[PDB]
Amino acid sequence: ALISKKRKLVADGVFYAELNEFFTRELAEEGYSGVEVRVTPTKTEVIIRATRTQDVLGENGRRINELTLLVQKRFKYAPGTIVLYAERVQDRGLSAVAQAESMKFKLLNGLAIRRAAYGVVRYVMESGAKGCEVVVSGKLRAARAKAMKFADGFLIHSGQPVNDFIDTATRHVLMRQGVLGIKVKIMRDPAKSRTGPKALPDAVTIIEPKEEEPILAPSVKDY
Amino acid sequence: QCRVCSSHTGLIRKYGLNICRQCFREKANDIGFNKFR
Amino acid sequence: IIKIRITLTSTKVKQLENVSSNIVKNAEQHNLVKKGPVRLPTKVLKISTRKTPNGEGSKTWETYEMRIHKRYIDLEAPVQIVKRITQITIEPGVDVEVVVASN
Amino acid sequence: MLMPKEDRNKIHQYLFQEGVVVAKKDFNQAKHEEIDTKNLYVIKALQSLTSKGYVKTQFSWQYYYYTLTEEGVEYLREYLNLPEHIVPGTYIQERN
RNA sequence: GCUUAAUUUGACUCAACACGGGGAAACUCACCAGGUCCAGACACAAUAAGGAUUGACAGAUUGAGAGCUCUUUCUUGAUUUUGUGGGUGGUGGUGCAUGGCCGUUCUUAGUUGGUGGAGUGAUUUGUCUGCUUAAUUGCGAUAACGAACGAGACCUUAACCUACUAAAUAGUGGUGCUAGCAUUUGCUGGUUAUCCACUUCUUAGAGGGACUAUCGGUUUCAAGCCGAUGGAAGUUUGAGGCAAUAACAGGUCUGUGAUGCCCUUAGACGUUCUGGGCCGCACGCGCGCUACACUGACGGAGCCAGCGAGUCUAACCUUGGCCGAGAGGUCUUGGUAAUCUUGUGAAACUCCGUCGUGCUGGGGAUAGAGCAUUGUAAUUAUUGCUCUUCAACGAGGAAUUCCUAGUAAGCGCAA
Repeated sequence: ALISKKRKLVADGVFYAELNEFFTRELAEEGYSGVEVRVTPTKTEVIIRATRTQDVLGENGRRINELTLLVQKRFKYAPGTIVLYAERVQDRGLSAVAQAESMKFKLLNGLAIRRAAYGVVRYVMESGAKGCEVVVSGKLRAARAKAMKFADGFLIHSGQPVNDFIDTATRHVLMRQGVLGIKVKIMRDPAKSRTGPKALPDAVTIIEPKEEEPILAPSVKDY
Repeated sequence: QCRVCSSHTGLIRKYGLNICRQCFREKANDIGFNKFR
Repeated sequence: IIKIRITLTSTKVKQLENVSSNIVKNAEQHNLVKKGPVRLPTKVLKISTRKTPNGEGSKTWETYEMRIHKRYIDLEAPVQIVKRITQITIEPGVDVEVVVASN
Repeated sequence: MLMPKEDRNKIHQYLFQEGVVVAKKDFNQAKHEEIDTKNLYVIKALQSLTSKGYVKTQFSWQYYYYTLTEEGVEYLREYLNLPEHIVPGTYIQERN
């Protein structure tokens, strides 16, 4: 009560902007990149999405109601109604938001960076992408700030497609080599979209039309 | 408060969010602000 | 059996015309008295901030935006009709409220 | 940094069914529910306790986090000299 | 620059100098000559009761803020004060090693491949003489023919929808209760609920509409460019957002440098608890502010808007009735938001006057007397209303400009 109107639509975003940090800073394996808050009547159901729910379930509650005891106590939220419904997060290279987490960690445990680089590419550009984008600009064993680079594609951004192709995707390092704030942007192939547009706005396609009857001699018929 | 990125000044006191503006440009997406014009 | 009022103030305009349609759908399959979804003038938020972390460089700025849409419906029904249908029109990002103000 | 040891209930006790320490980077107000400091005590006392393990610290906009693990059975079960199946951390509650 | 008890510094051609969101006192704190107490993970150790300390003074002490002094009753209780050597300890006055994306710039007004030609070869044609375009935009020529990125396209806005469908949180149209009414038919009112009927104006969803259309010139008759009448609209229809080649070792948040000396552990990094940071005479390149006046001041009236904002664990907006010359003070409400402040009755301008060209009533720059508010505190005037004093200042030498047709300029006073 005594509730300010527009602030409740901006305070929850601040609440959105900080809950994601632990799914960065605590886990690495399962792929739980995209968080999703579903508020039903009197319950906040953020959907736990884990491919290997044994860190969370384990011995019937390893971290089901263990992670909640921080965050529900952090926001002075009531216990019990902090429902964290378990699910499986989506595929590794074969998703959209996971392409952050796909390459958040895939620089090596200690060999040459080119053989790190040329691995990551051939998977999904054929199997579910025409645009993704990672970040690399670092040195090789000298006192130079050299900048060698790569990527895979041109993206899909044609206007308002900057603001639905950019998303909640900020994932850090689980690599032995290289640490700083690493960022990934993701703009997939349009041929399998199923939500909105399907082709780039320059594209045009005319249809074939079929071969013709020769001359159509009159032969009129009376039904 | 001084939040993070070498700032206790230029805070955004408006709309009750209280963020240092150096650390707003990288957080303005997931809040749900977007530029259009 | 009391005149009620529902409000919904969300920020995904595609996900507000599905909800406002199925509100007037199941009411009209039971054919209650109603008045149409009145759509209010939307609200925009903005903050100008210059575009550099340090201060050394040329000067023009940004401008960020956030759009809030809000519309509301008045209604009257027996309470058993409404107390079920307001619990099956949930969707994330969407807020629902019931007001039974009959002063 | 002194560790004043006047009250174990306000040092380490009722986290056996909590297992978590939420905190705050703070500075001098000396009153906090659900945890064992007033506002400074367990903060500088977990500094010793982290350095024997068993609590893991995130920062995450200046809210200190802590949680227990396997190397915690060696003090709580014996300083409060209680039997098993009532203390534990991996089974912190009726379900977790 | 000077000055200093220090005036904390970053940045000097466009691409430094109203900018680091640097509008102000103790928050900021990075600085100066006082004051502090906090320095311990483990592994070392000794006084560990016959004593460290926990004494915090325990108040007169104690000279100088509770104090660090004992004059003692101790919670005494080895926490830790300690004493070290590792390694701690850890964080803040700068960036640097296995990672940079955040900026500003030259402003991709241009870069690159597929099969073909030409060369032993590196390399080259395509990517051109010409005209055309805001544009390697396009026509044409042609050993080259198809094509991608960038530019077009898109995206958000501002303009047109008597065509929908749906309005006590918009509005008119009546029926009334109801007051004026010249009255006499009438023109202005009347408000919760007097009730009904409406969407044109209003707001927001769904669609539509412009393509340079149609005619006349002009040109290799080509790309196009000029007129014309129609049309809400014929300057990419008006304005923006978004688009990577490069030496500024300014990109640093619990960036870590994923540096080993910064004392980097009686810290010169904290706080509370202290006066002094941007704030000292005789010249500015500091981007217009108030001028230099009758197209003007002063005094009476007339009276018109747009996008934004807001109170619960709490003091935000503020209208009437209040006292007073303001400034304010007191009594109330209303407003979690098209409802309330708020029609935000803004200013220039607008009539009727007073004034009479003199540095006069133009112009108030330094000042002394006063009343108020805000906080722990305004002296070195933090701001605001009184009355006084009216001092440079008669259109500016040589020079040189953030701003494009509802544009340049005035005029605002919303966050």
